[PDB]
Amino acid sequence: CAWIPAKPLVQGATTAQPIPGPVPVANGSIFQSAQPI
Amino acid sequence: ERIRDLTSVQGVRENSLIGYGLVVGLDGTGDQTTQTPFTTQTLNNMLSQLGITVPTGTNMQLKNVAAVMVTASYPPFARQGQTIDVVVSSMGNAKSLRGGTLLMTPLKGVDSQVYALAQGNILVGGVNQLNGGRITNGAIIERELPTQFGAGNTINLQLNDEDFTMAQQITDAINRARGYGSATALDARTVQVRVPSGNSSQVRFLADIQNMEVNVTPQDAKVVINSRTGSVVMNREVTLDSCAVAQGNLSVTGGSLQSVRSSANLNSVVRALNALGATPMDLMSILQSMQSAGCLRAKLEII
Amino acid sequence: ERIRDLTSVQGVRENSLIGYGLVVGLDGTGDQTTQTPFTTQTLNNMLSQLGITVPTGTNMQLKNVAAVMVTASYPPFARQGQTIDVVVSSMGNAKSLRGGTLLMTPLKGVDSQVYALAQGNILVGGVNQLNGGRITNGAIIERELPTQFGAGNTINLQLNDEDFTMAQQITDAINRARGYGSATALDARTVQVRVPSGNSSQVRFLADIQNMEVNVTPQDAKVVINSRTGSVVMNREVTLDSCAVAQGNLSVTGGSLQSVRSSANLNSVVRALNALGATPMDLMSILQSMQSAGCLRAKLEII
Amino acid sequence: ERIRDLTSVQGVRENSLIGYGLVVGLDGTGDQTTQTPFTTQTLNNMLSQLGITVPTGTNMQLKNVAAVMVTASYPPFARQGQTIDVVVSSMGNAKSLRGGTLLMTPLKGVDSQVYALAQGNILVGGVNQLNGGRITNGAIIERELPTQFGAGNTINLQLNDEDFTMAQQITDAINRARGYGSATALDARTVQVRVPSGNSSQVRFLADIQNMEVNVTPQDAKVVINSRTGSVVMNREVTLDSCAVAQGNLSVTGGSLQSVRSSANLNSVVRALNALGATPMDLMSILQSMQSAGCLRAKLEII
Amino acid sequence: MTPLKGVDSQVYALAQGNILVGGVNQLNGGRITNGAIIERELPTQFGAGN
Amino acid sequence: PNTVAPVGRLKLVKAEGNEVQRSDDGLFRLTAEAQAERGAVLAADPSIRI
Amino acid sequence: TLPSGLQIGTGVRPVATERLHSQGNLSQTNNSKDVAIKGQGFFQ
Amino acid sequence: VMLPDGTSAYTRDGSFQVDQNGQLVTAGGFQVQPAITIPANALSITIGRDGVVSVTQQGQAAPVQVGQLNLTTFMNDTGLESIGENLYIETQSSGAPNESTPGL
Repeated sequence: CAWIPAKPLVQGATTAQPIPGPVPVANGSIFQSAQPI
Repeated sequence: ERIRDLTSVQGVRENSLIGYGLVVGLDGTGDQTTQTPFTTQTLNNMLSQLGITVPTGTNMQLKNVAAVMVTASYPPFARQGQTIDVVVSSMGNAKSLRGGTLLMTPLKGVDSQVYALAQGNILVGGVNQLNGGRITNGAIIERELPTQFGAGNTINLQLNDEDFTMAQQITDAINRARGYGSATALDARTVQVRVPSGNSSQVRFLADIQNMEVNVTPQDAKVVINSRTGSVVMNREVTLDSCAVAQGNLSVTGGSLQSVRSSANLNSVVRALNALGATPMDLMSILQSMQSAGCLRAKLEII
Repeated sequence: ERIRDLTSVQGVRENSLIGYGLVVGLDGTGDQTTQTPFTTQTLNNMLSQLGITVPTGTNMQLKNVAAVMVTASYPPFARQGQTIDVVVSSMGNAKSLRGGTLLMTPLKGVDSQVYALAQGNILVGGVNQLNGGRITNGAIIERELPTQFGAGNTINLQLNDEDFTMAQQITDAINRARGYGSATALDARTVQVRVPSGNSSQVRFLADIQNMEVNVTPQDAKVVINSRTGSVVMNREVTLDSCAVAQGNLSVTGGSLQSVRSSANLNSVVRALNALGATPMDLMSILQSMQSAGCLRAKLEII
Repeated sequence: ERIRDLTSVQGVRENSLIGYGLVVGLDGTGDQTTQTPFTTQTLNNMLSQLGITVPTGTNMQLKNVAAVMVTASYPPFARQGQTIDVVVSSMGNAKSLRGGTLLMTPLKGVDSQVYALAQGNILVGGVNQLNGGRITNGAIIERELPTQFGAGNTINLQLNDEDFTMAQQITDAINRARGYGSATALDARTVQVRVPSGNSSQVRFLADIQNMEVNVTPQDAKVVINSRTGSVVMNREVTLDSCAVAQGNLSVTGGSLQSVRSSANLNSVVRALNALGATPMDLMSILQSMQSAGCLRAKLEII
Repeated sequence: MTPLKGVDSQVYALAQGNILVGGVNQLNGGRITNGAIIERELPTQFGAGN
Repeated sequence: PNTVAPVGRLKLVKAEGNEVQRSDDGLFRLTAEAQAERGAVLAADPSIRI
Repeated sequence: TLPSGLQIGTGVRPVATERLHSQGNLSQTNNSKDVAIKGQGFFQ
Repeated sequence: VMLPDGTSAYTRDGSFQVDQNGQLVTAGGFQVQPAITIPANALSITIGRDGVVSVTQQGQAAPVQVGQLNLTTFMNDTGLESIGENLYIETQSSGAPNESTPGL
């Protein structure tokens, strides 16, 4: 049937939310690098 | 006096600003806009912002306008309202920026935030460079940076050149002047100074320190060779060892194998090397071979 | 006298204004309007505003009209009705602005608000620049800016060049003149002055302060090299160390490796460097190599 | 005498007027009307207004007519019936306005209201400018502006150049002349004067004040560089610091690195700079580099 | 404005300035003095041990 | 054919004709006065086309 | 402001030779491995 | 047309090719001053009795205009100086040239 609930091939949430970057440390620098892996 | 000429202070640094702008007023020595579309596009953006909408897909060929990149240096402790100097550089098929004027241009940091606004008249030297100019007091500071100067009881003097004896000399001088336990060397490039807590007391301390005088210790023997410009420089620590040298067209003033005596000071080195009668061009090759053999008791750097 | 030549006052700054305008009255040295559509379009806008509607899609080729950008500097504490000086610059394929007249033009800020209205006769020098001119008292101020001058008990004198000794000197001078606790240095670029509350008392204070005299302390040794114009400048703090130099076609007046003695003052430096007999063009390369080696005890800046 | 040469009065300002007109009587040096349609269109409008209707779509090629823009300056306190001077400028492909006559033209403000009517004979100089002229007493005032002069007990003298010492000097002079509490400085550009209420008493006050004499205090050291015309000007406050200078083709009258001594007054500066033997063209580059280094103790402005 | 990476592809310095070409000599190569500023620091075990 | 590359540029000078004298080998050189006025070696003007 | 100046020519010289890249006609070859391009293009 | 040095010279004959960029140049490399640019995939180019130049494209109902070819006129053309290669340069003999659209 077409009314029986089936799960989709691509499961879970299909979107992501950007996260705010860290607060810049108050040295004399403009270049701020978030923790780099 | 001297320490201010050898070190910098931690937290007191410069940053860089860059922006895009237009230069108007040229005597027909601007871009050929049929090959630089961003020129006409940004001119249309400016006109639209001012209140004039030019129809799209129309003919437009200017001659008195050039698209430029503006670069500046954000100074330490900069306050809003002050002024800095900017450098203006052409960026497409322009002939000259002789008598141009820079229109309102925002200067962004690396985080894409506006830190200064630039506008003024360009001074081109007037051979000389035509597509590059400098504007004096051409930008005004709009944003300020936070800093943690004055917080804590420790500053760091950062040497300009690594050395252990030099860091120890600076430490000993500061301790001789400003009390027993005032300074401490961390490594070959840092001196940690204890300062009273506050903002004015630290300024008094750094004003007292920056004008002290220290005697520079002998550095490393080194020979700098700039092959691109064709220059050779040897500081006062270079020595030599006795050895023979041969090179094309060079002879004794005798065969082609010339002797070189030992040399303790620099005058002896200059004399013994001038004895060979070689241009700097050949002197480079001679010095490289001598360093490879073992005569040259120095440190060769090709810059 | 002196302090007014070293610092600025916080809140007393200049702004920039820009606008678009037309210049009429040229002797056939205006735009070729078949390639600058905005010229004819804005002329039609003006004619329509005045009461004359020219049909669209008609032939129109002018010669005595040019489209220009007008730039001006909004001064501190500007009051409506006053006058400022404007700079007029061509913006498309015009030959000259020799005897032109600038029509009514509004000058906007960065927030797109009208701050001044510009109109007058252009003065072109009359080689010289033809596509750029200046109008004296060519704009009138229409809008005023708010400000918080006179509110509070603290002003900031902002130095033009960062230095700790200089800020301390200015602070000590103000404290010696205007009482014990009148000033306080915040950093290498700011001096915080306590002033009485009000508007006239602060003017009296700043009038007393701005004419004081301070003795400038020795700055940093630096050498400025402008490669675009071909110039070299060395302030009075540069020193040298004994070392040998070689460069193409330069010789002793002796081989090609010339000596350079130690130099404490600037006269000795000038003498020792003139001894090499080099044009400034080669002097740039020599100085770069010497700074890389360690002879030049200065700070090289390529501007 | 002096104060009238330093300040303006609040509410006493000039405005600008602009209008469109026709100039007739030229010796075949008018527009080529086949490319300026607005000329023939406005001529037809005028003829129709007078009582003659020319059929449309007919051939019409004139030679003794030119379309012009008329500009004028609305003076302070202007009364209807008075006369002002106008400037007439060609606006399309005309050769000369030598012996032309300006027909009846209304001059509008920025609110598109008629403030004056212009008509007269043009005076072209007769190289000189042909497409621009001036008419003396060529316009008559038709509308008057309201004003609030004479209402209140406070006027504002607005300085022409910002300065705290200057505002304080003017305030002190007015207080020394016209009683204790007559003036008060608001900022670096305004002096608030208390005047009796009325219209004639304020005129008596401003007549007494405007002719006072004040001694101008020393201004800021500044150097003006006009690169477009090729000129350099230095006021009497510029000083110098000892430093060395090198530039292409310049030599000692000695090598290429020339010394410059310290200079306290302006005569010393002129002497030391003339010693280098440089044209103004090179003097610009030298001054820019010196200001960047630190010798020039002035304020460089590129106008 | 140019970032200078190490061998691990991390930014250690930022470079910007005016080039000084000798002005035969080399035209396609130049050197900038004090043209880069350090942005990252390296750890080290100096001072630890005997 | 798309590998054709510029490799150099000729130096063309403009001489009026009344200030140039022939030499023994057969190469015209500037006279003393013209040489003093225009410099020892002429400058490659861009107005000449060949 | 003379009416003209005295100028003398020197001759003629072939400067360039172009090809008219128009569309030619088509002939039916009856073969099955012959291709004719209609429009603009080039085989590689 | 524009000479390499920077000055402007006038021609009369019409034989135009398109350079690699797309601009309209004469046989010899000299670029036509109005600088008409014809983009790629130009199925057909049209230059009418007026200066308008219109190019068609794939599946376009109406051709797109890519510029106009205005031409210059002289008060006295006999006084023009004739340098080689089918070019004339303005001189004092001929009056100041004026450019116009064809047919006007």
